[PDB]
Amino acid sequence: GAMGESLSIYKSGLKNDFQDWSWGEHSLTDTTNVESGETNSISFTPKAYGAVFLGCFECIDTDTYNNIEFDINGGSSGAQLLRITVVKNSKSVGSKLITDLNGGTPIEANSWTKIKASFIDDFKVSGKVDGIWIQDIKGDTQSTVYISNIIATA
Repeated sequence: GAMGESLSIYKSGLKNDFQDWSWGEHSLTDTTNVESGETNSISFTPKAYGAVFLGCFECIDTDTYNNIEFDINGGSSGAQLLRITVVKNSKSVGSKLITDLNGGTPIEANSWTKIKASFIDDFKVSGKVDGIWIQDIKGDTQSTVYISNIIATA
């Protein structure tokens, strides 16, 4: 009813027709660091500017969902340097630093952090969005991160 809409993208596996277009090293079925109540996470070892990229052509209309959200675990080290990018019209149209999205704090090691980004507020993007990616920006290898509960929200 009046409860705002949500669209799951990954909840212990891909949902709602989203597609794995990732080019970095990752697994969609990591079972070593899972949130309570889930069975799998995406594991991602950020390196060589790889990224986890979840795609669904024009599936997210900002007239229905204001934000993109995910839970991230910083693994052994935390504090990974990552860029979160939104894709519209088959091109990247906006990016944000994960530390920025986390209020200026580097993501904590060994524990799960909610990451919220607003399409208009954070990416200055509106209309139909084709996907989101989480990209390594260090090149040099970073400790493995875990991603869970990817969801589009009003």
